[PDB]
Amino acid sequence: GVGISTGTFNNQTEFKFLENGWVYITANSSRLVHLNMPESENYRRVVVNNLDKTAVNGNMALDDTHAEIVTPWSLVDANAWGVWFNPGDWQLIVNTMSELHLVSFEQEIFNVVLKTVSESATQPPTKVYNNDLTASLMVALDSNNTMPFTPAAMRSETLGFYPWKPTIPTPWRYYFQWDRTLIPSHTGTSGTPTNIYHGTDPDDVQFYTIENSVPVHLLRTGDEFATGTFFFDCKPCRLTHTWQTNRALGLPPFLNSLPQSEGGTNFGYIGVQQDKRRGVTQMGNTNYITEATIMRPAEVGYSAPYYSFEASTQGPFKTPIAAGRGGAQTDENQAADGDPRYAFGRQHGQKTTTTGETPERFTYIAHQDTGRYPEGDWIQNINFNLPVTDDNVLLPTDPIGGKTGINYTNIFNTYGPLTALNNVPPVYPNGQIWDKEFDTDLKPRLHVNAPFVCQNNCPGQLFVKVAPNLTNQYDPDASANMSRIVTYSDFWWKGKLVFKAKLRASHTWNPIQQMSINVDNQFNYVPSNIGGMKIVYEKSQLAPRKLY
Amino acid sequence: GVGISTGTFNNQTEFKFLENGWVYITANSSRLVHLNMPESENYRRVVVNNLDKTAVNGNMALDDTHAEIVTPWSLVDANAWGVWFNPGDWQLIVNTMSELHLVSFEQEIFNVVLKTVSESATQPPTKVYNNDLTASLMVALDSNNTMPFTPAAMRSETLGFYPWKPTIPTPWRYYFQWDRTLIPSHTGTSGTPTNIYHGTDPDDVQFYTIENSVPVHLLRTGDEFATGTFFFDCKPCRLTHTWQTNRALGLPPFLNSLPQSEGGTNFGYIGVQQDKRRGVTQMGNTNYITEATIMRPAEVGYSAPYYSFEASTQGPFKTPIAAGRGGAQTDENQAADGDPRYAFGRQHGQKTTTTGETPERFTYIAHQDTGRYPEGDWIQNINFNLPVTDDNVLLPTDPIGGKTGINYTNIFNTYGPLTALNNVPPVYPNGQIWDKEFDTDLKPRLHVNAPFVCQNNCPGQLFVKVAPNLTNQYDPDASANMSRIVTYSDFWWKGKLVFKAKLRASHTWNPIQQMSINVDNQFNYVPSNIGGMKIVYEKSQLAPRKLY
Amino acid sequence: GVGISTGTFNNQTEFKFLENGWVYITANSSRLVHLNMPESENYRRVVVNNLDKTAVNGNMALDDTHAEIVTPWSLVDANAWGVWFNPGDWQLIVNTMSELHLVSFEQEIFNVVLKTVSESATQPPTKVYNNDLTASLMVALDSNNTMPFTPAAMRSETLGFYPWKPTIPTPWRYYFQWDRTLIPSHTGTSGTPTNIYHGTDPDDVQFYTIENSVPVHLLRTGDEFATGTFFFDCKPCRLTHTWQTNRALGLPPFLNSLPQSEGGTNFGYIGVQQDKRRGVTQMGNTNYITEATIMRPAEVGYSAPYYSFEASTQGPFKTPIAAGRGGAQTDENQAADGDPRYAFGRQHGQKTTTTGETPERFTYIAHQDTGRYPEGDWIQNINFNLPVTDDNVLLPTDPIGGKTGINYTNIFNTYGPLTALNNVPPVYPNGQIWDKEFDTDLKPRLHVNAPFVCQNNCPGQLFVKVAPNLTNQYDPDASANMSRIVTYSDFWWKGKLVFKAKLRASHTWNPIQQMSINVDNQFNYVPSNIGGMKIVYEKSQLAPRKLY
Repeated sequence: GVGISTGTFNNQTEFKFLENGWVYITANSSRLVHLNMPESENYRRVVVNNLDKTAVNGNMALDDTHAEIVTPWSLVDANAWGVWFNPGDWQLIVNTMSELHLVSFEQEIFNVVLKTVSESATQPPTKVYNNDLTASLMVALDSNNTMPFTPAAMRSETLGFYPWKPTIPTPWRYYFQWDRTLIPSHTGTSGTPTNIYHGTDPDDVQFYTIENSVPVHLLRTGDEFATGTFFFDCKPCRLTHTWQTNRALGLPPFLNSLPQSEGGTNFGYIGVQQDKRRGVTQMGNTNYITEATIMRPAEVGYSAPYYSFEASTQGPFKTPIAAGRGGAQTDENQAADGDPRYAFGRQHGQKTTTTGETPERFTYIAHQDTGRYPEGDWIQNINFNLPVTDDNVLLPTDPIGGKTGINYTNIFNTYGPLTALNNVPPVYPNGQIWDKEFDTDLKPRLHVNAPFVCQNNCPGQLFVKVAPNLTNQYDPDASANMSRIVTYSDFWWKGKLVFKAKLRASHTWNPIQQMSINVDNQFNYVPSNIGGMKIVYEKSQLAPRKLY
Repeated sequence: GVGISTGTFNNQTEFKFLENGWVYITANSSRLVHLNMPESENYRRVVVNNLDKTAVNGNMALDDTHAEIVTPWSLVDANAWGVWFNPGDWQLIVNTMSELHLVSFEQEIFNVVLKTVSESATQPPTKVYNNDLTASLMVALDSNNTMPFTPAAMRSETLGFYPWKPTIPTPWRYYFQWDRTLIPSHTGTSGTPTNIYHGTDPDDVQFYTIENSVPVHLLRTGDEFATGTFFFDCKPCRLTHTWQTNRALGLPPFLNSLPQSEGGTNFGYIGVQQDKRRGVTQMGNTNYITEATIMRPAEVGYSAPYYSFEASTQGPFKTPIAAGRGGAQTDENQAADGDPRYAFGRQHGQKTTTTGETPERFTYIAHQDTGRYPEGDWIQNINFNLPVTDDNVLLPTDPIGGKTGINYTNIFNTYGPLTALNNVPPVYPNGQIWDKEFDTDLKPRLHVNAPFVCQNNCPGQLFVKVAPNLTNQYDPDASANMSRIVTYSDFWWKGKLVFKAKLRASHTWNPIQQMSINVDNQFNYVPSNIGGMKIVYEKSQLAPRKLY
Repeated sequence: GVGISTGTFNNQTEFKFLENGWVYITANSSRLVHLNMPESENYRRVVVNNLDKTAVNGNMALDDTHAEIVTPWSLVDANAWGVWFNPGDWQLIVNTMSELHLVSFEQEIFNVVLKTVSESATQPPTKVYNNDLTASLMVALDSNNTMPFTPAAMRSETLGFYPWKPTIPTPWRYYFQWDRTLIPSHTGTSGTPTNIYHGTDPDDVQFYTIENSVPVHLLRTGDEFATGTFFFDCKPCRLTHTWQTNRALGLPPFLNSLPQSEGGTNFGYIGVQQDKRRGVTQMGNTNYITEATIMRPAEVGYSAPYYSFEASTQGPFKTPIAAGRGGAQTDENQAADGDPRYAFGRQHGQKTTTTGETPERFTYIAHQDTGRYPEGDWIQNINFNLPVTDDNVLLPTDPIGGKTGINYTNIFNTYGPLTALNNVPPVYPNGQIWDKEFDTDLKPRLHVNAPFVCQNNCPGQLFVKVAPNLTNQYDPDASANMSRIVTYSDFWWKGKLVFKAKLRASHTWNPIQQMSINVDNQFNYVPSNIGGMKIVYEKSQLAPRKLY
């Protein structure tokens, strides 16, 4: 009731060691959640069209045009690593574990409190906060997944990552179908390229409402709500990275001459003339057997067009790629297409005492060597007469379509039946944990935003909303917006995310990479003298594994 | 208690598919209901007499004279289609179902909240809202149907049609017997026609009070009330329309000459001289057998006097008719007597963001072809000498009583033992669902306001009222009206209306009419950019069925 | 508790038809009851002495001198017909029933609410009402009848007669013994007649307190109280009236000459000389046998001194009489001694919208013909020489004691062993229902105020009082009256009064008197256009019955 708590705070992470090197990881997360009443009680169909930006020739990548339904509901999303693990737990997992299985998820709301605000007309303004013991919090669990799936991690709008910091839900909204055409252009393009919002296709209209699709629980201060346990059906997530490219697959050539002294220039030598060597190649018209030409079982990674923008009914979108760029591990400045860039605020890692709306950002450079170095690619004539002449080779420095800044690698695609690739690594703390699989007939082989993909279903989205607190003058048949008592709710959210992981084994003489605190990064993991906190991103696939 | 909810919000519509093509439709509807304390705590016997309007000769149709008992109670009425089905559900029903059975109805009130208003005498006015945890809401269910039946759909005063929009009950009142005489007149009528309110007949006086007839429950904030399930006993409602008139019944004539080429003017021909044909007619003194004169099994539809006003003890009233006008399906402007016209506000379909008290209106044009085209009627002498001469035929253009604007069709009635007709179609969203059968010895064959008629009884009306919240200065022996604390209540209403329907079958080569979203009507079914909503009317008897 | 109701409102009257023409009448009555805290918390012994009025010679009938204990308690009295039956129920009972048995009575208090008033010192006065959730209502049921019996109907201070109108209890007080002498006088009396309040006789002192005699329940807002069912032990009450006087008892004389034609003056004739007739008389010295002198079995009714005032220890009081005056049925203006006169306010029948403290009044004229017509009495000498001479007869026009306005009928008493009389009829709505029998050794044969007399005991009186709500400055050892928080209570009272009645039978060819609505009285039974209500008195012994 009014004076009785309905739940307990718990933010402990439990590691229970099972038999045969398996560990049962239970991540308990609890948060105080602050919820204001919605700006409006009505659903809105809102169109955004930043014509001012895209009207500048060459700015088509800046398109924000879309249509969305703005709802009075708020989304409680815990689908991000930082919600469940602090840096120490993450270190333990990524240093001691080799693979991760997502097992189950459950959440509850308890200790609901609803308050009203009265602001007097006194010349020196003043306001008072009073409990509304009979007011209700509306809670809806879309366990059947009737609503569109809108994971908040993509917008950095999940629950906060600090147990001792109150957090907020995010106002819920979803895309509403629209037709939009945007012809690309460049600086110096003559005229005005077609840039039009065409409207909505009636056959694609889907207006969803929570009230018509999901049972809604009314929670007074003495009530609680528990979702029950949901069990996942996902593939395991590897906590190791592969390093072998095509060049490091299989038996190396036999070295007939080995170095006799230590030193930088004391190389070995194969010792057999290149066109007199033994082995197998797929180049049926040459006798050269080299590390570049020797047959490999398949292809590790693939080349794809990079910063290619494809257009469909709704306008242009960047073509996604599975893996990051090669060479970024050596030079951070070379991080580009395929290296996810995260931008987030003070709830999710940015130093909490900073000021301004400029977000904290980082580009994740995965340890896996499955990318491409397009500056090193080339195409040459089938005749394969070496050394190749200018007319018989296409180089990455050769312009395509007359454009000095575009080469064939920009439009190149080597994905095929022989392609082998890995799933995206977890991105702590801002990365998404699980994602919903598409309801297309043919499904993608992976998702680029989360390591765990929901093959059949994963937990229903949790929606909350302050129930309307009407004054005595309400008139439903009037055009003016409803008159409401200013009401807001604080409730406690507790979730339990269960993983299963395998303890790693030492396979090599040498030690392996391990996440460690050091003098440089020390102060990223403790509060500042004024309580300021931050959570820096951490890599997750530290240890290597042999691909082949 | 104070901090514990007593019910759950549910506005889902469930379709459970039974065996053999039958579907169990459960319509769950939930609403937040706002109730102010009554203007007065006393019953009033009020007489209305718009003598100013009817005193103008020729305005007798504008009579509003009547007597009613105004009660302090409010009526919670959910008897309208829009309360239970959104447009998508209605589309599913009317496109996939052939008939509809009304099964059961139940409703409950929960999460009662009562608040008081205190408005200070401060020069800048201010008011505060406080919970009255010990105040009560008075709830009475007239399960025995002791009270007069006053369905709110007729006045467009049912609960609103939007789950996310708070709604209100309607102040309850009922007719009180009166005698009234109004002699009709026209412009140019000499003198003042008798226009008098005669009073009340003592033998017809019926003063009903809720307190003396119905048990009254007092609900505090921790209490709830459930009516229990009521099971209906009504006839099924068809979701198909008949198109066959008398002219399309039975075996057509045999065509002895069929067209040889496609084209507009390539007609067939019966090929037998009209007075030499074989068949049966009811015209015993003629040898002509034509499509107009051939015997048909019975009569589909009937002609009735239209815009005829009959007078009784209480004054004039329009004579109702079962079916709409013929030709309205081709031309909307020809919709007249028999085509119900609905007028409603922003709770019940009118664009919620509109301003002013002008209501939204529509005339329902049913798909069934059971009406009459009076311009096509005629009467001719029994001698039946063709071509008929002027003196031997009465045409719709012949004046009656010397009035150029009145013809015999205005006073014509062809209802008889051979008449066949259909029940009124459901009118979504504003149409009434069920209605109470009259307690006369001889009962009408149908009602024009609802498809489902209550043969024995249907659910008792639900009445609510804020219990009087007295100040300390109450004096019952004083003439002044009672001094009350300004109190109002918000409670949640939930109802469950159960139907049973039969899935339609395809009987013909061709497809049939189906309700569909399209480019024209698209934006009638989604919110506006400022949250404005509307519910446009939908037809219900789309698919055809053969009458004979 | 605070948010949970403890009872249900019910004002229904149930007629359950038993076997053999008996009906079980259950009168349910419910009221909202408003109770202010007592003016003082102490008992007071107060003496009233309107010496100014009685000091005028000839005004002794206006004596109001008495002594009473004024208590801080309030009395909840439902002992009046109007509390239990509306006019329709009363019509049903008095038209269809022949006798009435009082069976049982029970009552309860529920949904208690206590509030405090805070009135600010702001220059524009303002006051606020707040629930005192911990305050208590003190409720005492004197089931043992230890307290004096003070039926409120005598002062028109019972609960109100309208279910939808809040009512109040009456401040409780009871008589305290006193000695008082008032010598009667007339206009023109010389000197000052003795008019003295003598004080109190110590041997007759009885100071009663609720606290010392009755267990007291403390009800907080979440508590209720039920008296339990009390079963009465009273005689049945007839709903028929007798019409036969002594003149209509037994065998009429045989008419030897019957009229031969219809007409006003066609009388029958006994046809036997009066002193030659056969029969029996109690006049042993006369041969005249007439309708006036023939022996009758006994005497119906009796003559008593009228407007006689007897004096005892406490001063003069009117001598009560069992039956009303003869001839009042023909002329209302002749209603006098024995015809009870009721005066009441707007809670109990007076038009609720009237203004001023002038009460509504009516004189009840019973249908029974058991009274006397003193103008028709006479006394004559035993010699009985007819026609009687002046000296041998005492006429009602003969002065007694030399007073032209006083005759022997004013001091006449014919009550004796032969007297037969009826119980007083019920007086709807203001009449008392039951009354407590005196605790004298010899008990009266009836009471004039109620038809049902309590032979052993009838339900204990119900007392309520707002418990003292003290401020922080209370000092019990100070002479000043206690400082209390202004507190008041609203509670719901529900009672159930059970009767048993016998359905009437038709004994005669002719129909009988029946209460009916008509054009004249129509508007006495329905609310006015501003909600004004009234309850007019109704007669109860409509149907006749044969006495002998």
